[PDB]
Amino acid sequence: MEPEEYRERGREMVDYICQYLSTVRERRVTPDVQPGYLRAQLPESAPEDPDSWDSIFGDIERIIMPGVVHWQSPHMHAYYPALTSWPSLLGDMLADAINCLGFTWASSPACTELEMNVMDWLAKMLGLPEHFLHHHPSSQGGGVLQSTVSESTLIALLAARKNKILEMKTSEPDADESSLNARLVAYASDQAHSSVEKAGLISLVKMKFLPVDDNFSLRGEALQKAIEEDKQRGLVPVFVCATLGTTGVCAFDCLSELGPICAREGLWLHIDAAYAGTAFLCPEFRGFLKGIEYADSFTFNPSKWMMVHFDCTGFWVKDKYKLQQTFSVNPGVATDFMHWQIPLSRRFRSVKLWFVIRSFGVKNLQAHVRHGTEMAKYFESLVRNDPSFEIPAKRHLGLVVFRLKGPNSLTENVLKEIAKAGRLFLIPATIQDKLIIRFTVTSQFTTRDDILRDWNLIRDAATLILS
Amino acid sequence: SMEPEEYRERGREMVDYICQYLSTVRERRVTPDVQPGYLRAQLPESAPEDPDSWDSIFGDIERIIMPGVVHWQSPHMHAYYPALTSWPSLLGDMLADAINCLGFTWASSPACTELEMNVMDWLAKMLGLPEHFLHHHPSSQGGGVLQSTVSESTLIALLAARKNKILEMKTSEPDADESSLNARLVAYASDQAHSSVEKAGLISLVKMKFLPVDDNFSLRGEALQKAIEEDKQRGLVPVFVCATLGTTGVCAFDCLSELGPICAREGLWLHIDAAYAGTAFLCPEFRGFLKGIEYADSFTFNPSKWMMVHFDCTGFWVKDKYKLQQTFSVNATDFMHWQIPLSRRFRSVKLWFVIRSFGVKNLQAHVRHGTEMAKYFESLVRNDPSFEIPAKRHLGLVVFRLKGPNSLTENVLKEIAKAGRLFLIPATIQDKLIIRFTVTSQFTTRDDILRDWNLIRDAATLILSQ
Ligand SMILES: Cc1ncc(COP(=O)(O)O)c(CN[C@@H](Cc2c[nH]c[nH+]2)C(=O)O)c1O
Ligand SMILES: Cc1ncc(COP(=O)(O)O)c(CN[C@@H](Cc2c[nH]c[nH+]2)C(=O)O)c1O
Repeated sequence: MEPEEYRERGREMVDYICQYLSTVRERRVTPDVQPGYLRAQLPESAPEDPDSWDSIFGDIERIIMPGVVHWQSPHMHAYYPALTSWPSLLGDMLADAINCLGFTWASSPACTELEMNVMDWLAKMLGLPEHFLHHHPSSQGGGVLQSTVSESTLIALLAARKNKILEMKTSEPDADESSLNARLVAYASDQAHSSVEKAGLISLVKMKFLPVDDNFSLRGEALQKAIEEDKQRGLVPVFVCATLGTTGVCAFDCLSELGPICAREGLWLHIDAAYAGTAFLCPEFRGFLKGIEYADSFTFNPSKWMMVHFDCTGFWVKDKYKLQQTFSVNPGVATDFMHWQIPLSRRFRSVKLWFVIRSFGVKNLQAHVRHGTEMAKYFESLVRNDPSFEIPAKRHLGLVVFRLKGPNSLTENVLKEIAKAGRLFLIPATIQDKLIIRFTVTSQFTTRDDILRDWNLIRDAATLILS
Repeated sequence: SMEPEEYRERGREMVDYICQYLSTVRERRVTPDVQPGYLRAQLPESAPEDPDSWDSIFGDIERIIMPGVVHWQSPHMHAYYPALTSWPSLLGDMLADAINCLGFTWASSPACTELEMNVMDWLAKMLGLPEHFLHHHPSSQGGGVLQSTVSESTLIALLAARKNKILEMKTSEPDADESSLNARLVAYASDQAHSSVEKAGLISLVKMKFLPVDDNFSLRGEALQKAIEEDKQRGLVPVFVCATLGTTGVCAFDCLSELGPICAREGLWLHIDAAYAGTAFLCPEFRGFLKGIEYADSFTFNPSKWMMVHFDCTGFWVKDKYKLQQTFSVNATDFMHWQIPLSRRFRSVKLWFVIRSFGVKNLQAHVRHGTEMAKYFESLVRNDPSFEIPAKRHLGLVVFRLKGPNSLTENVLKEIAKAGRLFLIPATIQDKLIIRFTVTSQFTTRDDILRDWNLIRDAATLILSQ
């Protein structure tokens, strides 16, 4: 296409997008498709000659959207949110067009510099300690963008195990890094995200999930008791992943207790705040951040609740030297971010993050978190009022968990009945013996009418199953 | 604050600004004149409480962003390998970003998984890869997944090799620890291989040994056979070879037809890093370097280099998806088990838009033109007797230097860097300091090549009289 044609088709894609996002409630949230559905819809080989633009654009409705799960639907209530927004779209449009890479400062200074300043903005917005800021005069730390929390949590564990292997290597400089790795043990709550076990599997570091209390929170006592048992077995505690906003029921590990134990015992403390981190924009949700000063690293996803489209992960370290010795065989104004991550190439993700922060400003991002939380509090009060249902865990943010009283099958059957029309998207989880519906408030545009309408579909399905 | 009608106006503004930026990119200084830390004093120290205006945000792009940008889309960018955007790539990702679905499982958004499965089959065929790399071929146990980098794909290939080999070592030592067993393992690559190969060694705690190469910087079967015998003799267990098609430094090619049979005989995982040259395999005439590909356990290359898909977009194919998934599962296609992270985005839309918008024949004509512009550059260096060309140009990379010591070449670069009208990075084969000249932009012309050669000539004319 000529530049003149791109200006038309760009306008055409903007108008399509504005309509799509504005009218998304009218879509079936989950597609009715079977695995393998799309192959008979596409040619077996790429086209030799150009397909016309009208044909490609036509295929968006004709063959992409019928298989999409509309994550931007207010009726999406599975997993955790992943929100886009207008500013976010416009930010990536520029980055995609410059298409620079920032493996080093030199390879595109703006890509590193904007990211450094904005991660400092964001650490401040969250109430993170000063020792995570690139520009605090005493800091050894800073923030870098990653693609996922999964990888951020893997990088934290690779930094923890390399650091502690290098310490142990000075008493045993004949011992193999990999042989010393065999003694290490890492811990997390038994509520931790699968990415914590996946980091263990990738790194061949032994990973132990610890029991939790009545609020599904990991406590000081359980970490301390595990550390004592494993040390007396000759294992070397190296790492804890403390989760602020667990996937299942959005519980919070007890940082004021886990922090001191990790510092005393020499364990790298890594905070998975994937979802809940966005809440820390608001002062009144910072209670769960108590003990943050003991963390060696912290990660959360703006790409969940903060209205930046995926990919966008915040990761902070207290000690960037420990991070870089993980990733470079030889171990605060500017840096080469290739030494803070797994790959070489990295793109200009800071543009969309910057635009979102600037376009909303901090107050409206706070208002968004408070609104989302009130919509979940509203949803909760509708469940709580209906004596067929029960709430087996506390709602702290935008996630309500509930179930029909009696056997699991009643809850299974309400889920199946709702899956027939797919007017909302729900996914079952389990907490102990209990099957539960997770209800995640998602879209920044969710209203109390959306909430009531989804509650009434759930109630109509419960009425069906109970009669 | 921003409303739907504001989005529609500012989306136009951004479409117009992108079009003007890419059409006029030759007029900018490819390399910015800034020092580390320049941006901090130009930005508030804190995020704004109230919304900044769209005039201020947009204003800031030329005012404080562009002065710190390396213009990777300039025909005058000649460092690294290319990383090319294209109109159709832009339009595809606009869609993906608005839908903003995640594809960790089939179920989390079917279209994210299926369009990727089908498009990776297209791409495998366009590259002339074996049918054992296709999702939908009857005798295939393998397939293609998109990744973010060659770096991560190479790491995944090493993680799957070492996991496979450790599960096998545990048949005979069922008490030994997975990590203890990993201590015995050894992995190979060219001494020309990319830093991501050593970096995968660092991350996995797997011993890496870099082998010597021939006159043409090519890793030969004889080197690999030697290392293997010496290492087993040491009680080490060979496990992985990464062969490079298109080395970073001089765009050399490892000898696949010798390396393959050895990995197949010795049970070593053979991973192909064709990050840059992979694109040239769209053209049947460049596939001589591919010969021996039937032996590979995996292959990666970057459409995000030369094929006009904006970054990120890496193709990764495995012969054996079960080996790949055992790496990442504690035990419908769920791509979460083919990758490190959980979440993944709908990158297949931009890839499909590019392949459909250009068609194979125009992608093919882009690779040929790019190669013809490097040929033209090579013929300008070749007629000037102050310069030597110490490796063969196979594709869009030409390496050269001033004849005489390294001080001469180094000073020519230091001179060219003063105006930044083209971007060059020093590299080195052996002791010999060279200039890398990469053809980048798909809009590159004979005029652009001559203009760039003339500025390298002027800097050489100057350095040589001093
Ligand atoms: C607590 C927590 N930790 C990590 C992750 C994984 O995040 P990445 O995909 O690695 O960035 C999660 C993920 N939560 C959902 C999936 C999802 C992703 N975006 C919204 N929701 C899940 O069901 O696992 C969580 O919760
Ligand atoms: C041969 C080779 N293999 C891997 C990589 C790294 O690519 P990823 O960033 O991991 O996808 C490269 C990179 N080449 C250039 C940098 C670059 C990236 N895109 C264009 N150029 C380099 O100088 O290393 C190579 O070449």
